[PDB]
Amino acid sequence: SGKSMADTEKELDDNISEVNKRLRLHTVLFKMLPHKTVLYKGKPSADGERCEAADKQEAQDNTCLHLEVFDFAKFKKMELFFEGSNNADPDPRKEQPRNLTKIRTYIYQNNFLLEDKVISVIADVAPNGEPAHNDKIELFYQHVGKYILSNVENPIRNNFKKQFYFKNLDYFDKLFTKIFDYND
Amino acid sequence: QAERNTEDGMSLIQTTEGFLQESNDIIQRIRTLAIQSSNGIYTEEDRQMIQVE
Amino acid sequence: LTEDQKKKKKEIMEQESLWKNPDFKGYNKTFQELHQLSKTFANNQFRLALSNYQSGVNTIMKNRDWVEQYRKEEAEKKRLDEKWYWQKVDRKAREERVVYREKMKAKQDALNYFSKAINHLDEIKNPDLRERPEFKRLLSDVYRSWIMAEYDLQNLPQTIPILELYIEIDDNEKEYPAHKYLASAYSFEENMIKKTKGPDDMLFKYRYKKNVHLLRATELKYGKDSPEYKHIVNVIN
Repeated sequence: SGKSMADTEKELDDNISEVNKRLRLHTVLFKMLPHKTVLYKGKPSADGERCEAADKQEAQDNTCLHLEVFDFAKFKKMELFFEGSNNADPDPRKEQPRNLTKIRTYIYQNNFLLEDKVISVIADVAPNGEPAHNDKIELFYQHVGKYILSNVENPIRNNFKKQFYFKNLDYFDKLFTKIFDYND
Repeated sequence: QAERNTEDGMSLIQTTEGFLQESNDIIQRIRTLAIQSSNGIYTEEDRQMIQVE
Repeated sequence: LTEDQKKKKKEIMEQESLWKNPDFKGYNKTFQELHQLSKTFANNQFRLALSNYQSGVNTIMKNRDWVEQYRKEEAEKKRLDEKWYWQKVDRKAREERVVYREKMKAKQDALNYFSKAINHLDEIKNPDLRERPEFKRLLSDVYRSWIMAEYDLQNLPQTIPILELYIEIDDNEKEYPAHKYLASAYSFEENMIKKTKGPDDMLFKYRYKKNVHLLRATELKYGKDSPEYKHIVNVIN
């Protein structure tokens, strides 16, 4: 009944929170791949929803990480936008986390269907706030119209975080981690 | 085919044995040398030459 | 010093580091930067070229680990048939040839991968892409590791066409180690002609090219009309 639905949503809110707490750690990559994985260093740009790769990938003032995933075409994209400047120290083993201001993801291939529609873009504008931040997640729908996850009926809202968003957050956190540890 | 297996076995066994004939001729030479080595007036320097052999 | 001499000192040290024998910190640094090229370039054939180069470098790195382990395992054997000087040298000769021959196999596996990295770069046909810093730096790193893999095993004649292709790329001609290795490899070839009593045309060809890269390496590290240049000027006459 509605009880199980409520518990499921809570578990999913916490799942996206725990991974966002891990994603905020990828600041360690600014002073710094597994096959078919491409990471960019850059800055938040344009309208604030997209990440612009740096000419100087090593630059100390980069505050965004843009990660592209290829397979057999581009399959996925993530942009981690961080609040705050980086530590002056050039050694990445010493760098600390920065709460994310935003997470923007794109799905191009291996698209998931939520009630038969593809949410190709997900824009999280409060990734390190209260786990229950569905009103901070914009959904861009293709069959791309803007919906807010908090206005999604619920199963639907649960399927969104269970099938699309948590999994992408986890896939990207793992790729960012492989990148860091491989070069650290 | 069983007869063949029996004969292929003979070759395995003979191969092994030939290496052991080599091994025993070696031991017999080692024993000859050990007896020389056991001579208490045969010197340590000379024992080095024999012990290498 | 002048502003250019201070800059030059800095650059020569960076170039010597660039040609440093591979190790784990350099491996990490290298694949950070070569992947940085994959970032901007976004080209599947470049990605494949880098994937093969990285497999080649991994062959080299795994070999270096093998060589330490092998020498360790041999050192840790009790050598009771080693009472002669010749027997100690014998077992040394066993070690060196097994290690050298294993390195020779690792070299071929590394060069098969480097050859594949080049064959994939060959598939980038658009001249606007072939002129990209991303294309040129990867091609430079593939040639550099290729040159070093051969150099370490004394395969100096084989390093010449690759050094020559290397110096043609994006100001690599201004690298002191590149001219030092060319001069040394040409010197080897000159000595081969003198030892094998080969033709004079090849003696002078190799001697000339040795002196050109000797002079250029000197110019690049010390500056033209420096006491060190002026010395090379009179010798080459």
